[PDB]
Amino acid sequence: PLSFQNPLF
Amino acid sequence: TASTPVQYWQHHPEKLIFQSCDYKAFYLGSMLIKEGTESTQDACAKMRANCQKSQMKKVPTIILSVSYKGVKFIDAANKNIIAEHEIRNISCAAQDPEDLSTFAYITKDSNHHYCHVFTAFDVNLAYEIILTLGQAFEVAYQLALQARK
Repeated sequence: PLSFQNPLF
Repeated sequence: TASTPVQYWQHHPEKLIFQSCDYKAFYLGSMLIKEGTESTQDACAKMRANCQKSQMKKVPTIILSVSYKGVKFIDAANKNIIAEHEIRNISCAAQDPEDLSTFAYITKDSNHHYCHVFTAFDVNLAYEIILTLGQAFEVAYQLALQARK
C-alpha cells in the first residue's frame, strides 16, 4: 500500500 | 522526493498553498513510537485493537486540514484542536496494509515520535487523503527550494 516520506523532514 | 510526484497529485496546488484541503475521518488515537514501515503498521494494528470493545467503540470524527504549512486536526463536532503539526515535523504518511481504510502519519515531538491513526469513511478516501498529505510534502518542498538563492 501507499507510503510517502516528507523531503522536508 | 519519495513524496507524491506530480502525476498522483489529487489537487490543483493552489488548494494547498492559498487554502487547505480538509477531510473528515475517524480518529483511532495517537501512539508514542520508540524508533521501518513496521512503525506505522504496528501502531495502526495496536490503535485499532485499543478501539475494539468487541463491534468498535464510538470513536470521534475529526477534521483533518492539510496545507503546505502542515496538518491540523480538530474534533468535528466540538471544534477543539487536537494537534497542529508544522510540516517540517512530519516524517511520513502511510496506509495500513491490514486495513486499507486505515492510515497514519508520524510527527517529531522532545525527542520521541508520535503516530496519529485514522480510519477513512471509505477506502477510496484513505488513498485520497494519503495522496494529499504526500502532495503537501512535495509542494512544501518545492516552495522551500525556490525560496533561497
